Amino acid sequence: AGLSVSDHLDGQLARLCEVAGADPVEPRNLLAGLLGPVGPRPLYEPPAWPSGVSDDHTPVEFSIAFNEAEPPTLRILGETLGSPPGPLANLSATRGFLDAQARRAGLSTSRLDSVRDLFATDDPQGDFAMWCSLVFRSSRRPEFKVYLNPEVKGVERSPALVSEALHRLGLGASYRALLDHGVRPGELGRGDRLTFFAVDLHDGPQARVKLYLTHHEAEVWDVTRAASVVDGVDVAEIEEFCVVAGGGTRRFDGRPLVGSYTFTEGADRPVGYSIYVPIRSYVTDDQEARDRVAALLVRYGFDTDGLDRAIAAVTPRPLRDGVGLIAHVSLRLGVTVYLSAEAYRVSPPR
Ligand SMILES: N[C@@H](Cc1c[nH]c2ccccc12)C(=O)O
Repeated sequence: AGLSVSDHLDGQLARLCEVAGADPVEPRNLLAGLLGPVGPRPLYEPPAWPSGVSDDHTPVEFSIAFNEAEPPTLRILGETLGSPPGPLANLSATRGFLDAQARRAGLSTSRLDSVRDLFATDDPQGDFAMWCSLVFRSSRRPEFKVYLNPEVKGVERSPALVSEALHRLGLGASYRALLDHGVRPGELGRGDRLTFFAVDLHDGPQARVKLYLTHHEAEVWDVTRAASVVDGVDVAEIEEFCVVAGGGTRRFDGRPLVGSYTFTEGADRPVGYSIYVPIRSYVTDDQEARDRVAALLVRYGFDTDGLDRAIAAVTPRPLRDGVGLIAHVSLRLGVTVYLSAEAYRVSPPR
């Protein structure tokens, strides 16, 4: 037959697993589950639905996280499209996949369950309600993360939705620090958007949430001021990261900078921060993006062999021949590289 989406993505994952030394059986089984009805869909058919997961609407994005003294972590972000694809049908299918995997792995989901009704709506707003992250490592069983849309009941309701969800979980003080002292003056739900509310599927020993903010048309000065509410972050290091990844850009007026905040029990400041540069918006092509990411990995004492092998695993195409393979690069206070499936489109060089 013609190639399917599964044919393309399953091959990418199999090769990425070898690069990371992760066992491929369970990851490839989980990707097939996550794809649902998209898996068998021919590549020569247009996307089943305009998924926001990736620019070409492939409903999956790969990433490789380089960790100080630990083998790289491979992750898949994506969603399961519904039977007639659509916002509510996609939520049902994605939650169906996750709930089946919770049951299979014997996970407790009481923390996630405790906030379900705050996100639940018959008329979900925006291009998703729930995404899935699958997390793979050498010598660990896969981990599941759930990405909820804070704007699912509309952008206006997002701050109150997040406030009430964090209060229920026994969090809220670090979040209060971010809303009162970490958001650009007069920009909440405007320039500063609540983009993801991310939790482990499995109840951990303590409540933990990763909140992602999108900083529209933002100065690095303002994004690092937002970051400065986090314990022990170096604003200089974040700016250095942004200068290298952005090629000298100070105003990210293309695709926006994104920050994530890790909220934990008993803390009044976030305990973790990541900056996500959408590097595809600030380069001519993937050769230039690869060169910038390699410079960042070298500065951090990482091996560029892992990066080049992960790139080659995803696609053999000349890096000069397009842009957006390297979709994002992020600094965690290690370095994470986000690699596009390009199942539908290779964005041309710019
Ligand atoms: N493709 C979307 C969602 C997304 C995928 N990977 C991401 C990493 C960080 C932030 C957002 C994303 C975007 O670029 O916005």
